[PDB]
Amino acid sequence: AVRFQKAMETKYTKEWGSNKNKGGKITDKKAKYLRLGYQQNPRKVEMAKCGAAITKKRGLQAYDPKLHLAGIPMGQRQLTPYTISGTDIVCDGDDLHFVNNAAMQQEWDDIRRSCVVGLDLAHEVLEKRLGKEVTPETINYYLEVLNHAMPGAAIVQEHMVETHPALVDDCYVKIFTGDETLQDEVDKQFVINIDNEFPANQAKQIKAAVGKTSWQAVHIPTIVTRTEDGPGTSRWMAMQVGMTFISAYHMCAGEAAVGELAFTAKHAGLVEMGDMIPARRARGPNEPGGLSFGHMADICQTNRKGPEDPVNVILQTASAATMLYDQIWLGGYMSGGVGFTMYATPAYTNDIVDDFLYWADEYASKKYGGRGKAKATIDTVKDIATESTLYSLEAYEKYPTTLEDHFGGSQRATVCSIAAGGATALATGHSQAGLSAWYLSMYLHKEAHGRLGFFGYDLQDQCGATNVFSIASDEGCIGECRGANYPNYAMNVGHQGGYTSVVAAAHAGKDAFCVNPLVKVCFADELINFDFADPRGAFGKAALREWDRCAGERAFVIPA
Amino acid sequence: AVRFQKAMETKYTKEWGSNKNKGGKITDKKAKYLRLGYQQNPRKVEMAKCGAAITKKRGLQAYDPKLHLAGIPMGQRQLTPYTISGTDIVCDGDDLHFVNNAAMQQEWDDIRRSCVVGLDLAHEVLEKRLGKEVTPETINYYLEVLNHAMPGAAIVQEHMVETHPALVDDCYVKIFTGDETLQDEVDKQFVINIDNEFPANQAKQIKAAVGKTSWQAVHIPTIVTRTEDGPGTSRWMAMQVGMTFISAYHMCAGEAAVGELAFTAKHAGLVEMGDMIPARRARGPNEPGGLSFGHMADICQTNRKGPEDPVNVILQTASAATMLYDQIWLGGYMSGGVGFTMYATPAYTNDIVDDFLYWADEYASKKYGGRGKAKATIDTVKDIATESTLYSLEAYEKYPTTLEDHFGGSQRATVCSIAAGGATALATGHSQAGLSAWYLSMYLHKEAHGRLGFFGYDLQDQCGATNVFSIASDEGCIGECRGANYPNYAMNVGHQGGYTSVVAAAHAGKDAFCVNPLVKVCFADELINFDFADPRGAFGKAALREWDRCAGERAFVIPA
Amino acid sequence: ADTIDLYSDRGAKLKSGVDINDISPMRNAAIKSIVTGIKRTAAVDLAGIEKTLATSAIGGKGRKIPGREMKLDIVKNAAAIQKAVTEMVQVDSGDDTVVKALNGGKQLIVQVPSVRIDVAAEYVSSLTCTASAVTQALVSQFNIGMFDAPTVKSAVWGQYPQTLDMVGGNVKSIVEIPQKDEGFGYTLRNVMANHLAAVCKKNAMNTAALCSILENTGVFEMGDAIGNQTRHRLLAFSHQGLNANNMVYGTTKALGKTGTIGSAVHACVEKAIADKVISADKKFASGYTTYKTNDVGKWNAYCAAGTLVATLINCGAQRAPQAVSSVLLYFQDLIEKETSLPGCDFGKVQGAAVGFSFFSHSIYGGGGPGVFNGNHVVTRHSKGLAVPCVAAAVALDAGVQVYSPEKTSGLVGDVFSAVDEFREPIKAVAGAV
Amino acid sequence: IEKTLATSAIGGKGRKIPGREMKLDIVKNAAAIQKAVTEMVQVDSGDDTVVKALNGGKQLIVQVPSVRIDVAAEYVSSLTCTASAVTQALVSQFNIGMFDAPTVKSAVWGQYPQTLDMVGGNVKSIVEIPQKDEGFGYTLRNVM
Amino acid sequence: AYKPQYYPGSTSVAKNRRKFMSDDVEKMRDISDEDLTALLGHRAPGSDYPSTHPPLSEIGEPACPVREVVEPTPGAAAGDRMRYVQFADSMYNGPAVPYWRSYHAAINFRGVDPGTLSGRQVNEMRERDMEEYAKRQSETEITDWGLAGMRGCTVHGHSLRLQEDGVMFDMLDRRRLEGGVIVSDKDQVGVPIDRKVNLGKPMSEAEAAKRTTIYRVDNVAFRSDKEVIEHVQRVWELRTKYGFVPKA
Ligand code: F43
Ligand SMILES: C[C@@H](OP(=O)(O)O)[C@H](NC(=O)CCCCCCS)C(=O)O
Ligand SMILES: O=S(=O)(O)CCS
Ligand SMILES: O=S(=O)(O)CCS
Ligand SMILES: [K+]
Ligand SMILES: [K+]
Ligand code: NA
Repeated sequence: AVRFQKAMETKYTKEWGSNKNKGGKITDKKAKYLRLGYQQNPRKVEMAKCGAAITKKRGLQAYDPKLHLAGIPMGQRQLTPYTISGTDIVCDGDDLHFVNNAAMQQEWDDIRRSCVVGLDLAHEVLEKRLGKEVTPETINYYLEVLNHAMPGAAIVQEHMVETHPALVDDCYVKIFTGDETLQDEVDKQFVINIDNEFPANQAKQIKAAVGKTSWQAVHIPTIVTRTEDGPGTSRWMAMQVGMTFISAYHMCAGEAAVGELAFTAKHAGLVEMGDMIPARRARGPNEPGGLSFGHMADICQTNRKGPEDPVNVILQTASAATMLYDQIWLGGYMSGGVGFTMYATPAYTNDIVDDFLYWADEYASKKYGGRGKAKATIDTVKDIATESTLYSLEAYEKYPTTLEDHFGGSQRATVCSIAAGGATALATGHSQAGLSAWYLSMYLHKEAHGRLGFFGYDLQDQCGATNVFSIASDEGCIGECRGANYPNYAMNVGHQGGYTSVVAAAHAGKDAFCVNPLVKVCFADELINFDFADPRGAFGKAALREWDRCAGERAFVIPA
Repeated sequence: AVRFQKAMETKYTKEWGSNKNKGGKITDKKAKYLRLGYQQNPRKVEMAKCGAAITKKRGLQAYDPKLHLAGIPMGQRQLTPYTISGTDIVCDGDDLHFVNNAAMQQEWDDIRRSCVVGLDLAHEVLEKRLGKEVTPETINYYLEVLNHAMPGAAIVQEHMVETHPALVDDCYVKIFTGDETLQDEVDKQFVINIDNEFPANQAKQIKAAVGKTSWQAVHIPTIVTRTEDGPGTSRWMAMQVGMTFISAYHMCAGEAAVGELAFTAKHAGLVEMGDMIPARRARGPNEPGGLSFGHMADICQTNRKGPEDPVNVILQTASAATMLYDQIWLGGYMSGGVGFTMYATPAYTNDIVDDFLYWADEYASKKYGGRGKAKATIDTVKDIATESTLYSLEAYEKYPTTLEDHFGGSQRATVCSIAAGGATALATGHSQAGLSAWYLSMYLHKEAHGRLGFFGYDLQDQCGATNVFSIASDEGCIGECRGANYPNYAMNVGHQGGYTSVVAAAHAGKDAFCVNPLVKVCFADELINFDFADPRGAFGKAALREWDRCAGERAFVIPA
Repeated sequence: ADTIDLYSDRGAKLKSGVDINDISPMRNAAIKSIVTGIKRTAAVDLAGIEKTLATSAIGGKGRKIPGREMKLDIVKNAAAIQKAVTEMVQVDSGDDTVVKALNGGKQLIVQVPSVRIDVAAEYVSSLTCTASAVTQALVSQFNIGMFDAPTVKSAVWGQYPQTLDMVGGNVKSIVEIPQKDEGFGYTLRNVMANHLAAVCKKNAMNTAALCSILENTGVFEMGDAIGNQTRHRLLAFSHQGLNANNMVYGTTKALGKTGTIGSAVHACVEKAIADKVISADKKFASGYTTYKTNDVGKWNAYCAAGTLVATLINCGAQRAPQAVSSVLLYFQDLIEKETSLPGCDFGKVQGAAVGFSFFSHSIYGGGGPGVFNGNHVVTRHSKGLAVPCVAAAVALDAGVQVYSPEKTSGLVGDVFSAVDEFREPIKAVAGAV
Repeated sequence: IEKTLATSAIGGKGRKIPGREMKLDIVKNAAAIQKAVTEMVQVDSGDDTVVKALNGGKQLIVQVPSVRIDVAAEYVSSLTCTASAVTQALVSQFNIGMFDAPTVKSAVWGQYPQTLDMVGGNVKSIVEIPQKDEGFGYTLRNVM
Repeated sequence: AYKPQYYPGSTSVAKNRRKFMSDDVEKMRDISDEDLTALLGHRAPGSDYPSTHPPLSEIGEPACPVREVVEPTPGAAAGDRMRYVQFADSMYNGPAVPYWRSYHAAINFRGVDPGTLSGRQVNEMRERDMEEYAKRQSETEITDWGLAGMRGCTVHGHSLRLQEDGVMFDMLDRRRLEGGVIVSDKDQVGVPIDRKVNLGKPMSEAEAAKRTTIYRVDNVAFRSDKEVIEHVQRVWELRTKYGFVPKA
């Protein structure tokens, strides 16, 4: 059986809207082209009526499907739906554009608005300079005040303006710690309890990496991150951390020791999601270009909930990461317009990549005597990547409906390489081996079909094989530390979220994290608006306009 | 009379909430400290109740006024209101925080989401490479399609995802031109008509500067600018400009000529609001740090509506600019938390700076034989700055209510220097003379009171006099070209919006723009959500939660 | 060891029996002179300052400051200005400072004395010391009062320091500011292809050479010519950039009437076989034979030369630059299909070319070939073996591009082309061995 | 470098990559590493290259030959040529296989090139990267 | 002279790929010069080629040793605009695949600028030179006008299920079956033209399977071309190895 049977039947053999599709088989090679236009699709009709009303109200042309090139509107072929992979949620592509999907926006806001900041260095400043004694009692008062103050409320001065709590209810600070005594003595409202949130083997591995150190998981207001930018996050955090230390430790409200606390919060103790990127694409920290694939994989939380299905971990990671990197980052920040929804949807719709990756992992796990047991060698990579790619390409050839869904070669290439690279990284526990497989898959794919992706798709592809194991200045880089600013990767769709899934594959079901336990624990928190353990489910609920966890709206301070 | 008489009576001689203030004179030197706490103030009570409900709902401490230092809540002194200057709108400080005031957020979004892009070079590409003939008819079709496509809608391909018009109704493109034939022949829905929007002398001055050139004023969606960042604006613009040229001129959808159009839109023909800033404060283009004071003055539109009151032009400019630079930029992007509302409110509340600047302009205009007739010399600067500063300081000393309103020395210093510098620049038509006066005022102020601003207020102050007329690499700069990244100005509250007002003063009632006619015309458009001709009025309406032009909300795609 | 002969831009033998180590950027005296010369050189637009001031067009990008216009007869007084600038830029009379008027005094070339770059972190003193000297000279020559001096300064320096660069200013170099580098070692790689074609007066061989010298010096600064890479880099540099053994020019001439990209591929394979660089490995049942190499560095260098040959004959046939993107791609793809050996730079020329093709034929960014450079995100990915072909292709344009060197590069091209070693670098490099 | 590799603490700022730990006897082999680095950093025998082990082999001082800064735009060849020489020397000294070489490279160079600087790396100068300059002429001014 | 081998493989697909690379392709149909110009859409049929710059004879050219030895094409000498032809080829055994249209250009024509994508393949040349290339690809077995189309925009179709009549969908309906032959009455960007060009009968499914350069599991499976797979793996392995250390 193929995993995409149901989704292809929904898409092509059942009517959607008034598209008149009915019957047939998902293997059929021919189709009807009814030229119904946009009126076959209720969502497009809603859009068209909204556009005409905007044109009239503002006195300036807005959306009109008749303004397509040649005056021939979309829907000459039938307009067909998508199923969120692993679910029965069926929607239009229009429900999955980042602009139209509040969960997608909130995924990015929740990353952008977050940072991790140590406590140990700050406590050392207090001890060294003032001789203060730091105890669970002083920490608990600090955390109570910090949660009042962090959203933008006063604690020292008088007659002060403050942010309105009704607008900033998504802002808070929790703590996590490898010190088990401190974990138990801090008021539970504030604690991300590693033992509660992670399976025992994962908890042990996290605690070994963090030792006895203690950390703050800080989430600044969504309304602020949207007004400002990613580089604002650590600055916002540090202002209110500084204020709270002043009160909680009876300091002068502005003395030299406060300055050393500022340097602690803003630099020495700070873990940002990523750092700045270069001038041509200038952005500061906590923007998607600076986000390493290891950090993105560690933000995703599926591995702590379902490590027994590492393929699902990989697929959910691919979904959260591909949405961010291709839809919001490349298709938004770095370009815009209609953008790149459908370059990304193969990661999380219609069960096609899922079929291919489950197949390749079954192939490798049987061949190498169990999952994760293959040696990281040229021969292993060659084997898994070749047999995976052949399966995947033959599936597109056996099932015309899948070829038509992934109508752009870039989509097909991404799907194939996720399956080949992910299965190889999972078989070997080795991110580099997975990248090597990704590139071999592309090369096979190009020769099979006499085409690959869009005009510029395989820039990184063709640099790819030779740069996997290069040690050159701007080529050598372990996979977990590559990201959206790795030079070859800095421009093009179809890759960044896929590589994130390959990085995740090297660790899924084996390790608690890929590169940063501090990032991993930060996001292990149900109070975070976006569900990082089940991104597909959040995307789907928001596609239906039913997802209810949006933060940052101005509703409270504007008229109806 | 003093212009602040009414506002000081509202603030202190009339009860606000249940603060029990009643009677007395605005010259009285003593006051009662009733220790009513926060419950005297309905807005604080609303905030407290919201915070308590958040704490309970999420199971994690949120706002509570009792978490002030020492457990002593704000409102030990009475909590008193603000009047928006030039109006009868009375509100709390809390209604003026950028987080809580939708008009303030929209002012920034409308700058961040905007750029200007030439048409002449793009048309030259079409003529040179393809031999196309460009006419008003081809331009009109281009502009119709562009206004459909710019918000994120498809023109060329099939089965495409598009942004939902209901979420992007604030996105559009208009044109302006010095070519009067073209201005007449383009469909009026698209045209910012310079002759209709500006007084005749101003229109002539703009046309002389722009010649016969033609320009697009582009405003990308608010929902997008909030998800992304300033550097996204020109990229979004360029994608949809490129798509529209392909269709409107029957090009290959992706040929070498399209690439030269891309370089045109993204570089050669592009006017951004500002460029990138350095690594320590890393941001790309179209962020506040890169915004020159001349551009901010030219964004403000009061001078085209009321040039007969140049002082009002200066004051409205000070209001828009101070809000952005101190509240959102320095108090947000560069710091955060409670932030810097009250460092900024002296520019737009209680009529105090207004009194001082009207006084100083009356002094100078009488002394020098008419407004704008003083020579730009040391003697003129010394005279106006000294006499203005003495008036302003004496006013704080004669009216204890004003001293208590501007309770921080930084506030007082900003107010005095806006008056002295603004009156000097208006008297001389010279931005450099105005800056020199700003600094002399500060120096007098420090000696008069034996204090100036906060710990770090006068970094730029003390560098100030010597750097006005320096020609050193990173010191020399004509005033109009200084901005939030001029080295001495890169950190501190109380200055950037004030200097913007000084720059405006050198041109108000005299010239149509300060530094960039293209920026000036771009914002001369009532369809832009924020009213750049009356920023005080917009701030005030939004303080009352009555301002109804907010863009970018996600309401349409989330549950009620 | 490795020995080559050096040939001119037109195939005349210049030097015989040259050790490749002697054309290294780390040894060759002319490469040192070219690189350090470029670091020291600035172009001053005196006519530009005069016009900026007369029209108060301070800061560029559409700007005009009403009321701040100033009429200074700068070009008329160019001799006095030149003298004052000389005295301010020099450290000691008789040092290696150069200040010369060009184009009737409308421009100056300035080369700051070497010590201003030696006792300094970077090359920016060429811009800053020049701009300060010019500003001071104008204030003195025209008796400019204190209240007007900032106007003059901003006419010269543009919006700096509000901006990181001298936006709208009138002092410029072919190199961009350090802060625009994509990474370590990219400064000398950040020279626009159009600038290079203008410096070399459209001589495609000299353009390729100047660009190759800068690119390969950059690869050294990146740390990517150390140890097991040094010989590899020098082979490709000499073969692609320095016309080693006349492979580039001689093959271009042989193929210049009827040759295609494919002809250039075939010529490269044929020559590698004849010269014993590659040989038959495994014969498949169809008759197709894979090839093996005994010298990766040499095979790679032959591919680098062949890639430039293909550019010269294909873009030369079009008398236009745009096809260089596709030449760089398809030379490699075809030679790999023909031999089963990796193409130039092991895929990295091909990959750069894929993205370059896209970003020169699409909506998303880039532009024509002339806007690219070794620091451009699109074209950086080869270790010096792609952009020299781009610059050569620009030189071959007969008038197709809109954003040509005439549009983008007039000031710096006029100034930098005055320097013989920059304009004629092949001759210079061979003269130093 | 030795500690970074042994703990797979690649890239700094809290990072650890499970499964990529490598145990190399670097400090105890400092003399052999110094000799290999010297031959790679030098251009010509007898030039002004310096490479010396300090503090019991825990550190090297490297001074690249002058030509690497003279025929160069900036000063960064001191960092990059050193980092490349050290990476190559470790791979050869410890017979590191291709699949493990990126681990060694990232232990030396940190997160570069994902980051602009060698974050979490082990080759440093008192001067910061040129891209961090506030303006023209600031590189020599950027020393803590 | 060196005799190229072009590409590995013994399958029909590999043989057909070598035919494309060597321009050893069968002429299938006649298309007049004016009909081709009408389909391309860049100038009126029969009209003079517009120029973007003056002819080389009028303005001469800078001193350059390369210009002295590289002959301009006729279109370059005349100053023609750079114009293009663009094709979309069905994955259901369309004779051409994108990369092989580009190899055909690069091997067999001087002065080409080919671009390969999944759903479109393009070549920009000086206009008169471009027409010679377009004619060769349009008249030979490189193109089947049922399974392929000339599409400068709105290219959607290569990966879609074929119409019931066996023709690849065109959103803009530039060409279609009429009376058993393909006819076309629009230019390549969808502008109606005042003629109807006869582009011949489409190939049968059986002839397409024999002539195609695409592998498909239900025709000639890629899995079965062991030589091509071995070639791909060898190039991958050597690129990988040489990227670590550039040594044989
Ligand atoms: C004008 C270009 C050249 C360019 O720079 N970008 C374009 C167009 C652009 C527009 C199309 C919007 C519209 O329809 O008006 C947008 C959405 C970017 C934007 N401006 O917002 C886009 N492409 Ni394109 N583009 C796509 C794709 C593709 C595929 C489509 C092949 C097909 O058979 O239809 C091909 C490349 C290829 O052949 O591999 C392609 C080409 C092209 N792409 C050709 C137009 C093709 C045509 O004439 O029909 N895109 C894809 O392969 C899938 C994803 C899809 C993107 C939309 C999304 O992700 O939601 C879109 C991404
Ligand atoms: C190349 C470069 O553009 P410029 O050549 O600098 O205009 C760059 N754009 C991009 O990389 C666009 C990436 C997203 C769109 C294409 C995705 S395949 C940028 O805007 O900084
Ligand atoms: O057609 S292009 O590959 O340039 C762009 C695809 S979205
Ligand atoms: O007290 S300080 O001047 O340091 C800060 C004022 S907000
Ligand atoms: K001197
Ligand atoms: K050496
Ligand atoms: Na934002």
